[PDB]
Amino acid sequence: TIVKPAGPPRVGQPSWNPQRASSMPVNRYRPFAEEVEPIRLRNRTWPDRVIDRAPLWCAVDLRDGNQALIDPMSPARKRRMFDLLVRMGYKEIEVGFPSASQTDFDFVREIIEQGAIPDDVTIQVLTQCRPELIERTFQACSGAPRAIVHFYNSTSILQRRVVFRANRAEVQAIATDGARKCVEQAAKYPGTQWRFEYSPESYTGTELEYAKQVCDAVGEVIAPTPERPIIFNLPATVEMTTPNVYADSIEWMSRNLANRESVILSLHPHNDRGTAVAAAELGFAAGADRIEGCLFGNGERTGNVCLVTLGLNLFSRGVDPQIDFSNIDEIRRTVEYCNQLPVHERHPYGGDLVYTAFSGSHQDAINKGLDAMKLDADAADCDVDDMLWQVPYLPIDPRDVGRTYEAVIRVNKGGVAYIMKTDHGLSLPRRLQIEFSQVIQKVSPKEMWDAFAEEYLAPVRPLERIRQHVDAADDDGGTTSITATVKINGVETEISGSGNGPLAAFVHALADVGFDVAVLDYYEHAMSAGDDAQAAAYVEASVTIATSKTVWGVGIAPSITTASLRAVVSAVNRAAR
Amino acid sequence: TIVKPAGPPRVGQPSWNPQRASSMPVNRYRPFAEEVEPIRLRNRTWPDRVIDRAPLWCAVDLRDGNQALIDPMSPARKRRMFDLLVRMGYKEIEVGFPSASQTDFDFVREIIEQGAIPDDVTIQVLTQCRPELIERTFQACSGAPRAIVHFYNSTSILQRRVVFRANRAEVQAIATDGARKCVEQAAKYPGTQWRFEYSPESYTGTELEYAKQVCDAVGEVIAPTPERPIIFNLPATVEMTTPNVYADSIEWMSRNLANRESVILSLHPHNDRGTAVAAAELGFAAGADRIEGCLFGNGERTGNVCLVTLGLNLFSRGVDPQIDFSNIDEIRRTVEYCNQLPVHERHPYGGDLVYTAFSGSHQDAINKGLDAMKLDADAADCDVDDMLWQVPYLPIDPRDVGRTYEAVIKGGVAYIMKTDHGLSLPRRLQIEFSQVIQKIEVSPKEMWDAFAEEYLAPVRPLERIRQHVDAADDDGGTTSITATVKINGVETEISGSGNGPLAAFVHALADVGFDVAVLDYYEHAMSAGDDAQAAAYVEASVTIASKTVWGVGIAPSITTASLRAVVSAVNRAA
Ligand SMILES: CC(C)C[C@H](N)C(=O)O
Ligand SMILES: CC(C)C[C@H](N)C(=O)O
Ligand SMILES: [Zn+2]
Repeated sequence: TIVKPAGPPRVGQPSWNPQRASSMPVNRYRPFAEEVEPIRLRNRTWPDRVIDRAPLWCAVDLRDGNQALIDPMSPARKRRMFDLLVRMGYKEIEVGFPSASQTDFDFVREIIEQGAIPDDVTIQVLTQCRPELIERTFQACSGAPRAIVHFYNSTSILQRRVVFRANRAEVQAIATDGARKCVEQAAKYPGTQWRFEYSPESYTGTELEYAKQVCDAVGEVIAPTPERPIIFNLPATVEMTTPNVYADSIEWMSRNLANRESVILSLHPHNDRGTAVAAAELGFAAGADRIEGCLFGNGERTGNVCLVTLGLNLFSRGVDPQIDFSNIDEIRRTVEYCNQLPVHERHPYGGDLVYTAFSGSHQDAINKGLDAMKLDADAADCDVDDMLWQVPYLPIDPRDVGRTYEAVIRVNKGGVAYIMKTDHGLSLPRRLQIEFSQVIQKVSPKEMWDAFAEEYLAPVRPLERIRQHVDAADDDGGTTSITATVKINGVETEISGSGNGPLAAFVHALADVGFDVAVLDYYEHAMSAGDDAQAAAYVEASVTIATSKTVWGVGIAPSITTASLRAVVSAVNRAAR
Repeated sequence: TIVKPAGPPRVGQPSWNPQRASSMPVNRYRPFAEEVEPIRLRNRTWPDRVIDRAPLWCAVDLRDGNQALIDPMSPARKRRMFDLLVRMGYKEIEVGFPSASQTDFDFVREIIEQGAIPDDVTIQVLTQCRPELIERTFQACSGAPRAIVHFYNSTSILQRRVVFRANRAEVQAIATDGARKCVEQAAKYPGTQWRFEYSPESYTGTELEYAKQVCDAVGEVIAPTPERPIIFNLPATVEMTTPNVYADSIEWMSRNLANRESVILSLHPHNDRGTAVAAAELGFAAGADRIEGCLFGNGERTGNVCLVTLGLNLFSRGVDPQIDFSNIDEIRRTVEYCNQLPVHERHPYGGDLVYTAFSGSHQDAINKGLDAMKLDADAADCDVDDMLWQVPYLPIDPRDVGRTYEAVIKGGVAYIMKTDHGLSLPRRLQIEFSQVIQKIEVSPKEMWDAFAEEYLAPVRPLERIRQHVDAADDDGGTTSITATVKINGVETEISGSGNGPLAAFVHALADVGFDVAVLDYYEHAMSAGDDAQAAAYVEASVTIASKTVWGVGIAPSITTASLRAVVSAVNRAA
């Protein structure tokens, strides 16, 4: 159980701080400077640098993220993850560890053999330095027009001591021999353009002078040039300290590595201390050229730096990430499919709750910011969606990620969706729950229902539907025509249209009378069991009356066909409120 | 949908970077220096400062957290959260906004009347500046032996302009009148040790000179002393930029505020950019005294800074957080219960996977590390458990937080059908179909042929050729149907009536020995547009002259889609 800290306060601890020494065994842990080495960089320049271009991005989802899963990816999930990364615009993709995993081997064969790799994409494969594992890495890759062989070995103070029980020259030689084997294998395969990446694995627990020594030594072997450079990848395999010390280390490495013009400086931060995004951002500022990571932070334990957070962290401060995130829910769905692990509710940019507001004053402020943007657009004759986003509490326009701002209204166990289904038998499409909470925002169960009926069910002006005649074609693929008796602002009129179904027909019938309903989406469900249940239909439409608003329509009827036509009328009249 | 970036690379972009420009509207966003202002700070020292003591913690779970919740806390859940925070060792605890929330108001009354505050615990209540909201706040604390009164008003360039439509002097007066009110109310409420906190709300979006001037001014009103300090709380209401810049801002504020010995400088990071922890850590190194956050990062949108992450980031680097995390499961289980939101699997220290190693290589290193630790403990006659933790891949001993090192040794139907096929299968159809498929890995193409084979292709025992639907013109009228069908190859006319086309069709089926007891029904568009196709889903118990089935029907017509989903169900049944 948890017991209240009860030791004396520190010596010199101020009077206004009543905290107590805990009995946590801090003696078992040391400051990073004593665990590893003091990193002094008093002339650092990274704190004075604001990032202004995308890094070279490398997605490791298919290796590092895969390694990390309760259920590793099936051949299908591998392939889906691969096509998402390509389609988002990543150019370096680490596709597996084929010398260590027959399923990685099969996967790399597949993508080579079936032409899944675009000509601007370089596949990357991980290997350890054992020469036969390196041989089989090249074999995996046979037929690739180009590939990065990523080789590595652990170089930490603690691993050299207790894992390898090895000296500095011995641990360096693992890597130089690895490098040598890479050079000889590349020459045995002139059909692939080969590139190299070397990681001093557990870099963050390694002396920087030794990290430099091993990398320089590896570079001497590979012999890279400005046109044919090497990636030195510097991982925080364990994130051991604050991101500034990581940054200081990258700046030192950037200035001190031999042959710096023939180096792509790559970062690979983990998240043990919760600051993996900060390490990537600070370390990029420090002179790195490239960042390895995963969509939504997937990877071993606390994960790899999140490539979504890093990309939109650029977008939202005016830098093009060079990666498409304009449908973040498609990315999220694909990612959760592949990894079979949910993105958290509060995950930056992509979590369920991140475009929500629960505070009444946040809501009021957001509405004023939105209004003031809309006034400025009319003045400038511009589309508000093209202008400087200026809205309190929302770092970005959610529309720019295919998401919607949502004010969440508490209903006096609860919530709109929930009381609507339970007490009224309506399962409201999510974007209908959004739009209607916006209405309540301008509450008890009864108040919400009354408001709901006011917006969606009761209105009869400008459009009312009295009756209609549906002529459905008997033959599949045939035309449906409709004549309907409608009142337009109380005036009885006769409307007619045709379409591939009854909703299409009724939509074309209304166009002739000055209501343009451009239908975006449609849902329907029974309100009970039995062939004679009521049908509730929901229609999303961008509607124009003789400017255009997106609104929802709701209709309820004994007939599935009719419930759908009611929804349309509902929609039309909602657009006029 | 996601469209591959195709725009020209930037001028000067290296040859080794084949990345293309995205079509994201980056011109709607400006660098921070231009949205707000460039960095004021000359000679920063936070970069060379390594944290060696714990800050003063304040838990804002009961207000800032609670306000964030889909299901807000019951009185029981609050009490449970209050008690957890106390027991962990928190001395400052935000308990409500009682002036704006009656349930907040009750809670405060309750713990004051119940005598539930330990003598070392200060409660904190939030108010806005309006004089009536201040008085209601002091009334809620009526009788408290000590309390923090946190008043705030928004100061950002953006909110002055579009929220308050107010100039700098106006907004400062909102603040200093609040403080005046607080002073007056403090004087009308005897014997309680009233303590103040002022936040220039939306601080990261405010000019530094201006935030300092507002703060100085409020401090001149409170007239705090080193014995009775004021709290100035400087929130990243939105986390707007990198943590180094926040920290530059805090160092500047620390060096420049008036009456610095009477000031407890407080940080309130949010996580919009995923860097709230780093903002807190760099910021505390920059000279702050105090940090407000939530257990496991709860709070609006992306959340407040994680209190757990921060204290355990001190612990694992040899610094006492002065808070007990010896049993993080208990913390996590209580937090999830109070919040009714889960700690993510990857959450530092707390999450399901953070002491798990799936790699054989890692698992080997781990044992090599633990064996070397044992060797050493045996040498010195020591408990391993009291020795320097030296284990690759594991920053802490999972036993140090109540946890254990774990060496670990769907077909995706919903996702695939919807992505590849435009179908949102009902949940029970999802279950039913993925049963069919666990028996049949199956490729997405394979899963398609299997589905079409079950639900789409069968024309026996039932095939619908065509039908005439005589729909009721008038709401509530009968709909009739006549259909030409084939029953195991045999052309038959069926006909029937009911309250809609699906009832008409099910009535007709019944004459021909096909009893369809409809249990549920769904329909949706497969695309945007009034001419989209409909997918319809019908669940029935079917008696073919009582099997529970789904049918799926697809058609350009809403009506006809529904009829096909009937036929599909009948054939499923057989
Ligand atoms: C899918 C639905 C929007 C409409 C369908 N095309 C019909 O008219 O019935
Ligand atoms: C809601 C559905 C189960 C059926 C509706 N009574 C119709 O016949 O169209
Ligand atoms: Zn890694």
